[PDB]
Amino acid sequence: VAMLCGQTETNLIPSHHYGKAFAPLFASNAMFTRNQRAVITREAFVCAR
Amino acid sequence: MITIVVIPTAHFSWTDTNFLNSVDYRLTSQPKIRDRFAVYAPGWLRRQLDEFSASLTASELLQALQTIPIPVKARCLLLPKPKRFAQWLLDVPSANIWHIPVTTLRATVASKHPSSDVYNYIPDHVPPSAEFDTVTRRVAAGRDIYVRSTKVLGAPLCLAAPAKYYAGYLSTHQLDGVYPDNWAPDNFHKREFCLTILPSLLGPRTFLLDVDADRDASYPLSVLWPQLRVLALKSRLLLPPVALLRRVVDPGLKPTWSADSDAAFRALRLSRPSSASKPTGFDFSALPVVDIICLFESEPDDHGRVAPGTRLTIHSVPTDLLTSLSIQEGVRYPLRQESGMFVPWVLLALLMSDDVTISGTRRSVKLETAHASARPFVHITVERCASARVVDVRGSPAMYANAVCLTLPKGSYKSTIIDTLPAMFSDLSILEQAAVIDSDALGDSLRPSFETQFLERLENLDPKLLDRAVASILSPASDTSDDAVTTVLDVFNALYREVMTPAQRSRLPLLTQQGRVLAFAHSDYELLSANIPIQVVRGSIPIDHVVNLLARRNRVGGTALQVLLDYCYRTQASPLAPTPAGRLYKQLFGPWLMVPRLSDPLIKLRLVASAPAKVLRAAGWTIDGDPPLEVSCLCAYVTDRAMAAALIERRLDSRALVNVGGDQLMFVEYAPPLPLVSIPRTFLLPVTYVVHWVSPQRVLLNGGNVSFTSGLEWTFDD
Repeated sequence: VAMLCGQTETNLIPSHHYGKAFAPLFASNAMFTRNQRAVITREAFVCAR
Repeated sequence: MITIVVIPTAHFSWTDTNFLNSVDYRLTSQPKIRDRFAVYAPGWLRRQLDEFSASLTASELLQALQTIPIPVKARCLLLPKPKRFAQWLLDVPSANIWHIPVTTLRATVASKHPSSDVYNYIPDHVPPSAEFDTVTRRVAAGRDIYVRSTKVLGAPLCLAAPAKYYAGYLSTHQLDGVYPDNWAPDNFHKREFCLTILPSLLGPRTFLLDVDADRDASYPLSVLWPQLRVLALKSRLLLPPVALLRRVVDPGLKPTWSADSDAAFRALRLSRPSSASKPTGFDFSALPVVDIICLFESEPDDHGRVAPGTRLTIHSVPTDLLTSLSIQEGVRYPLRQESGMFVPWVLLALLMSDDVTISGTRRSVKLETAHASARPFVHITVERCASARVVDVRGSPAMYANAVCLTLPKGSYKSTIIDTLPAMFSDLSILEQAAVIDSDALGDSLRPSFETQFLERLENLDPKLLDRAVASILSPASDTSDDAVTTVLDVFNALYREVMTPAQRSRLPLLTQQGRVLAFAHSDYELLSANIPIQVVRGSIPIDHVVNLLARRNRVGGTALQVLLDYCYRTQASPLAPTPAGRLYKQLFGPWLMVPRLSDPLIKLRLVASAPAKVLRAAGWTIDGDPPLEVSCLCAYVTDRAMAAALIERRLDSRALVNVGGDQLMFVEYAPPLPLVSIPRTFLLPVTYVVHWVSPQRVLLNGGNVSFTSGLEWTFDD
């Protein structure tokens, strides 16, 4: 049903829609926490070994 | 104007006169300090958050709110339904500021289906087919907004037109809810600092206040706490509460430029010189507490030198306890008594606290208070107050004025708090020892005590099996060791089920149907298995009980039966998260501790219930005088006679089922249970109370047992 009933608004520009939708996601440093935790993970791992 | 965003903590007091106090009451100590802060945090916004809480994710909610300026100058202007709304532009023609045609207006008046045309093309009209953010975006513009629904967020919501159009279109309570917004605005002022519950973009002039306690679980925005905290953490924007007291803000403790040695920092100096003749001669529901850091030290070495020692954090000890005991900072008090036990006041501090942790890290520890540890501590010094705030107490751990049972593991220090503390005052009525129920009472009731009977059954087993069981219980790594322990458990369970349950069930009125009962039990199962209608609170104390009872040698068992019983009860207890017993103690004794700080005398009260003389005489009682007898169910205390009398006209919707035997053993029962929150927070209740005749000389002879029902009525007394 999904692959046979897909439809969108008539005059759609993907770039505008995606950009307007993705804007709130990349708004803070939160997207970089994993980097810091990975760094600590490395140092902890080596020292333990 | 630096802004500090605030997220309330676990039991944040909200009905307080000033939101500021619940943050940290030290800020109110000095006029020179309290003048530097604004608060905002309006009620209308609070109500909106309460509603939308169930309909937005944390990320969405934060994303929506973060852009709003500090004083919200905009309003949401609700429009009435088109048939109603259209008449407004003709009732006042100049009010047709959009100049919608008269023909269209009266065409709407004629139509069976008045269309949205009257709304159509009106600038900044918000149809029901809109979303939360649509409002918030316009809120940043400061201008008022016109909406077609009540469920809106970000600005105070008020009627656009007089109430006549919205009437019928909306109902009474709905029509009522907008009244403060109809005349919403109030000014906001440019002081040095302004606290706010409204989030904001964290930056060079905005800070997140860190209190080091769990959030208010009920507060709708607590879900934002992690994201906010981590963002502040990664940019070093947290502020410990102490930083607020300094002349210039900086995140840190022990700064170079300030010694932080001033009366403002010392939270122990709680002072209340000002007055306003307000009805709250005292609000005994608001309790100031402190988190303190204390240094512990052992005996010095052979040359007078001493080890570095260790410092621990004690959480939320009530401050009046320390003040009334004249405790002062920077003083090295002796910790140990003559017999090596802790000095009483320290024990009270531990008992009424919420938790004890290592000062630096966040690891909670159960403190030992016996001869177990080598190089044991002998001196204690309080160093500083990490936090000092007022907290709401009303009905928090317990709910009913009737009674409450607290479960604690065997070996707790309940005796200290129930005896030494009231004895330390012994001048104001706190409780009646005849009303508190020791957890051991029923075990002592059997002609051979429950312990003796258990011992007598137990010895029939082989000694080696018992020896193996005891060792396994002590040795933590001895997982299960089924054989030895399970056998003992079977004997314990079989005996308890056999004898204790009927004996317990035979004391039902004694536990609940007295004036006000405080009871202890070794496990909630002790009550549930007997069907006793009393609230049970699963408490815990931050001290190691196992070692503690290992020091009590004068018992029926040679310290081995005790640990066996302890394990059995713990096994019997139901698995659930237990609460800190200090919170319950704070609810009961806390208000009393504030009595000596008061300036004016107390006023007694009670809610005596009548008793017709007919039934008494019919029961063979000899009584003088016709007027119906009355009996005091529970006494209370206030200090403002004016408001107290003003609050005495309420008729409690809780009947009393009084019962009394010929032996004058008197009992009370409230058919609708009496909840503590129903008590006005200006009152003050004793921890326990015993029902009694208001005038025992009226009766001349006790006939048979008597029961009757009557209403309840608060009244004065002299």
